[PDB]
Amino acid sequence: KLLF
Amino acid sequence: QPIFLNVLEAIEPGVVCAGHDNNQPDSFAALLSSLNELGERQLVHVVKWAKALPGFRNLHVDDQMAVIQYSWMGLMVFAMGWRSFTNVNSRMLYFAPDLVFNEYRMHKSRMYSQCVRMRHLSQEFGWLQITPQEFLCMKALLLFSIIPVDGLKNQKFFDELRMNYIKELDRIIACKRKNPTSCSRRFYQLTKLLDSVQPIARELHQFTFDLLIKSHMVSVDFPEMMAEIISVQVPKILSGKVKPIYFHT
Ligand SMILES: C[C@]12CCC(=O)C[C@@H]1CC[C@@H]1[C@@H]2CC[C@]2(C)[C@@H](O)CC[C@@H]12
Ligand SMILES: O=C(O)Cc1cc(I)c(Oc2ccc(O)c(I)c2)c(I)c1
Repeated sequence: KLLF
Repeated sequence: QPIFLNVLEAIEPGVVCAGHDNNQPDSFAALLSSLNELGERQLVHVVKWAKALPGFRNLHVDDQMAVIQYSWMGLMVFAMGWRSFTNVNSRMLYFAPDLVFNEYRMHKSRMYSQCVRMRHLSQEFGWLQITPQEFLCMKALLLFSIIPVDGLKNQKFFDELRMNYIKELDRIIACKRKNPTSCSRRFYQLTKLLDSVQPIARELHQFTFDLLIKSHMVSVDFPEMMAEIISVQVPKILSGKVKPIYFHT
């Protein structure tokens, strides 16, 4: 996600 | 063959600055806002670190995101204590080069007791003479030390991945000892050292959670992700839906  | 330690030493996160303006008087709002920034920033490295760990990508995509969101606190705290030991010699808490806590800052942050526990944890690295290889393995294990009671999407592969890192830990220990008692007692110390991280992480989860709720009342700012994680994942830990996996009971 957004930061993954 | 040290293939494993090779990987751990290579993917180990470098230095991270909190962006704290050590020009501002140590107030509550300024100190915590900087730790939140540190956490947000340091969270980014944690994500890259993990995805680089042997076998981590194989875990299901959702579980990958969950284990990181549940165990980030304990990971950052464990590493922090290491930086404090190897650096400020444990007298103070080396959070980031630009944010080192002294007795005063510990009081102004409104979390003096927790800082004491962290300093103690930091001191344990000395008492036990934890070698750098032991540190790395233990830290890796921490990522796999907290999960939801219901279980992960693919618990099967998680249990096996966890089991392996543990073997690696033992492997590390039994590489200097010869005695049957020597390697055995060493394992006992570390598995305990690991368990002791949990109670500390749990106090900070509680702390940050309360801090978030009354964040506007105290003028403390939480970065995008830090706010999202503390309000969605942390609550599951505090409510008991997600629980640490302890070695001893
Ligand atoms: C994880 C961090 C930041 C990274 C680190 O070195 C350990 C330290 C432990 C205390 C945390 C902090 C991030 C921001 C938190 C969560 C504050 O809201 C209250 C407790 C703080
Ligand atoms: O033997 C060594 O030192 C190196 C080693 C380290 C690990 I952690 C390991 O575990 C898994 C498990 C599942 C998986 O998908 C992957 I990729 C790796 C194995 I197998 C070997």
